[PDB]
Amino acid sequence: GIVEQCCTSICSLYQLENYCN
Amino acid sequence: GIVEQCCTSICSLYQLENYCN
Amino acid sequence: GIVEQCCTSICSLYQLENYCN
Amino acid sequence: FVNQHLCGSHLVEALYLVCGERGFFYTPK
Amino acid sequence: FVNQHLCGSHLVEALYLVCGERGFFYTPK
Amino acid sequence: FVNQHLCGSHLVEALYLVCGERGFFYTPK
Ligand SMILES: *C(=O)CC[C@H](NC(=O)CCCCCCCCCCCCCCC(=O)O)C(=O)O
Ligand SMILES: *C(=O)CC[C@H](NC(=O)CCCCCCCCCCCCCCC(=O)O)C(=O)O
Ligand SMILES: *C(=O)CC[C@H](NC(=O)CCCCCCCCCCCCCCC(=O)O)C(=O)O
Ligand SMILES: [Cl-]
Ligand SMILES: [Zn+2]
Repeated sequence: GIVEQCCTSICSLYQLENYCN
Repeated sequence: GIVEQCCTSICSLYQLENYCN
Repeated sequence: GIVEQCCTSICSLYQLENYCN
Repeated sequence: FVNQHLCGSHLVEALYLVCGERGFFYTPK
Repeated sequence: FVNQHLCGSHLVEALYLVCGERGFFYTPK
Repeated sequence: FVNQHLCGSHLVEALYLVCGERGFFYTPK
């Protein structure tokens, strides 16, 4: 999930985009 | 206080409401 | 820098003002 | 130790929402 | 452990910006 | 280590307020 991926290391804008609709 | 209660564990909306006027 | 100064201890408004233009 | 300072920022935003037209008190002990 | 809770607050703000008119899903596993 | 990243988010908000019409520079060393 997004919290595991992105609160344990910094997520780029590209990686955050995996969670868009 | 609110910082002791709510920064050491997550406060629900119900628990936060104790700090309303 | 600002991150070293102000994320390892709380920066007052006076100390933050060193980073204004 | 800016963790409490930053937590507090989020607490005030949450109390604004929770408390509504009642408003709130923010008093760091 | 409010660290995840506060991180999540920032994640949703970032996804709002990233995703735009697509919008997003926020599902804490 | 997203702690610095999230701290930085709050720093920029604080500098916006502090600096006013002067504006500011944000340069993570
Ligand atoms: C619970 O915490 C998760 C347990 C377990 N682990 C996972 O990591 C979740 C894996 C499924 C989520 C979708 C994965 C997307 C495709 C992964 C390929 C890697 C390429 C891109 C890397 C990235 O994600 O940025 C689980 O089974 O859920
Ligand atoms: C300094 O850090 C505080 C020291 C000490 N401890 C306290 O916990 C404060 C107690 C007084 C605050 C008002 C308490 C409200 C009623 C408590 C009953 C528990 C039921 C609800 C639980 C909850 O608060 O969510 C002190 O003396 O101040
Ligand atoms: C890398 O992390 C920095 C390494 C090293 N250390 C520094 O501390 C940076 C020093 C130069 C920045 C300008 C300093 C301004 C004047 C300092 C005088 C102290 C009075 C006010 C105290 C305050 O800053 O609040 C480096 O060489 O960069
Ligand atoms: Cl934070
Ligand atoms: Zn934060």
